[PDB]
Amino acid sequence: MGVMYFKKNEFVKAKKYLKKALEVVKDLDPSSRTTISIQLNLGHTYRKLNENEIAIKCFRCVLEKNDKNSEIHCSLGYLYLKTKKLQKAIDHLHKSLYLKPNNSSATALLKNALELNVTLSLD
Amino acid sequence: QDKIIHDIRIQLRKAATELSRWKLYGSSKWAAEALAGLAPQNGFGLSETEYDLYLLGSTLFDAKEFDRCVFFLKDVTNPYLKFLKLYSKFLSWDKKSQESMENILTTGKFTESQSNISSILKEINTFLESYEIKIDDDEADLGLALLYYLRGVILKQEKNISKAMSSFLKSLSCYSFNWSCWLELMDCLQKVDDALLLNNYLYQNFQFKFSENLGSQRTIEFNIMIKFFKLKVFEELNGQLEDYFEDLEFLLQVFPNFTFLKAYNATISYNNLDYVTAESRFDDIVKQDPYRLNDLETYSNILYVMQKNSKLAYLAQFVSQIDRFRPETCCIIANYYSARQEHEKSIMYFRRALTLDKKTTNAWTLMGHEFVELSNSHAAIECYRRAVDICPRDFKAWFGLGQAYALLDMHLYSLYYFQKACTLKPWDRRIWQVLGECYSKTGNKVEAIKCYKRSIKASQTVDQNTSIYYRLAQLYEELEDLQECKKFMMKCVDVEELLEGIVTDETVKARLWLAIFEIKAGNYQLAYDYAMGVSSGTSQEIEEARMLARECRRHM
Amino acid sequence: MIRRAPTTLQLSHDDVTSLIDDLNEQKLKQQLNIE
Repeated sequence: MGVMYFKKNEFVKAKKYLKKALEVVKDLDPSSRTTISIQLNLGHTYRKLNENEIAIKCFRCVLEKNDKNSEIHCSLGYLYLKTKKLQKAIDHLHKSLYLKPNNSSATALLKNALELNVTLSLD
Repeated sequence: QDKIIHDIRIQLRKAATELSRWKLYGSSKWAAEALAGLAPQNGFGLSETEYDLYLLGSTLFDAKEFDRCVFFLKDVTNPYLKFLKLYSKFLSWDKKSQESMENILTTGKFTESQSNISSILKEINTFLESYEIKIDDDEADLGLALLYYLRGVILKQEKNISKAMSSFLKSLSCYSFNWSCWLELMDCLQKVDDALLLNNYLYQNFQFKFSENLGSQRTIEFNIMIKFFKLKVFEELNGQLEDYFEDLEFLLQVFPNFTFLKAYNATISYNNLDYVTAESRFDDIVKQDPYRLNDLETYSNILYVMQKNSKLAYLAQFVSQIDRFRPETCCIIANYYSARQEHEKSIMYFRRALTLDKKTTNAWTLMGHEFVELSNSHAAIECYRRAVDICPRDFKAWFGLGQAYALLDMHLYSLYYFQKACTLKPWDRRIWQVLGECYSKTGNKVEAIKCYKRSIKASQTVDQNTSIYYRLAQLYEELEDLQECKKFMMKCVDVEELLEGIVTDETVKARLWLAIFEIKAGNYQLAYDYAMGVSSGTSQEIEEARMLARECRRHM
Repeated sequence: MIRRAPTTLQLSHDDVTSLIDDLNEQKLKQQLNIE
């Protein structure tokens, strides 16, 4: 249902129902494609909602729960590129392309990060 | 000294035996060796019905039948016998936990995944939560420290470094004098500013459990190997040293003829690029302990720079004579083949050494260098990558990628790789200059000067600065600062006087451009003076200078 | 009875391209102020 309400671009009832699902399953299902999926989806809704702060923390906790995942690294790199933290996003991008070969969107985002690194002149 | 040395002997005897009892070879090897350098207390919490299992578990581990040990201890409610099963369960998984990509390079064959440790980590958390006495207060003993240390290393496997520090520091508080625990603490830093922050934690927040330890050892500053901790951190990464020289002296007075200290002490010379003093310090160790093979690849690395192949060949012969399948033996032999320009065969022995530990010193990086000379340029860049993943503190691993990508047409990748290595070793003169040279492709000329001007200052000797002076003028030519081009290209002309008139090709272009510029400025007499200054070089520059000289005379 | 992978969606192409375009806007307009 949270995915369903995310699809119609409502972004409020989706968040509410996904949060309700997560509080229902706080105690059990620590892993096995249920907690990972719900938390990743909630973070994606927050990202589309421009509330990037809590999104950083939720994506980080998902990443520390399970690490071999290209999607989490690509989304975290996108979140960092939304802010100005290119130093901490290029490593995540490189790891994402290490994990999965093509990742065309990740390649384009990383290339844009490269042009940013060229442009910036930080000490 | 006085009773302080005597108090170390008794307690160090403990760390040598109990650590060896519960199958920790690496930690006990250091502690037992420290007894020889230094100038049967028994007790454990066990019952007769449970003591047999420890004998059962220990002897199967010694026979290297790892997995059967796990089954025979399927249930164990002992506080710290559970560690022995869990340790065997961890290693049984690790030997088959080889990453697919990394495996192709380390073998060349060219042909349940991780959920075990997830259950392994959860078991430790479940056991500790349901255990009678936690880490808090003056409770706990040696056994619980092993559980937390084992919990910490599994946490580092998933790169949960932030929580890994808390586990390791918590284990060391319960039981000190465990060397293997601190080695894993080294790999958690991967940064410079946290080390002082971690140092602040030890000086203020950290506290020892005086119940287990002996007298004058709960205090941090009277502890002996907290100095060993400070010694190790400030050699892996220099940064800013705090009391580094003073505490080193005290540790040298204690532990006479301790080989590890001398090897560490002499390694400082290699890190300072003082090769002549490094060999003398290394040689004394060889005489004292000929059968010690640890950190001998550094001896081969130093001899490689000196290119003393005759001396190096005998070292390989001597090393391989007594042992032929330890990682340092194959690494030295692989280093030998490189000296013979047989870079195509050095990979084989580097490959063999890696399959022994798969977490070595900088043997991954030396493998990458040998590929570069073969112009593969693609095995090397991925071989260099593996060294980054294991030890992100390695200067050479990052530099190899940036150097390799410089040959590649896309130089934009090399900027980031050089930037990381720049923070690790800012003191190197080469990395700043190489970063600036690759950074000129970016088109942001302003930041290159800040890098370029730092390269000359860090380059020490002035004679090598003549080459980079010409690069400064060339970049300034891209901007409307042709006057700034003159002053710096004048500076390299002055260095020629300092360099006893080497009149190299770099100043040949420097002299001709200045005559041309002064001619454009109407200063014919001045430009005529530098016209005869180009008395050597290629024929074209001689002809052009004479044309400038002929031109200048007409206008006078 | 077995449950398949629950539906999860990642970064599409349209939103990442829009961020690329906006990112170009902000690395294009500031150098005009500098110049």
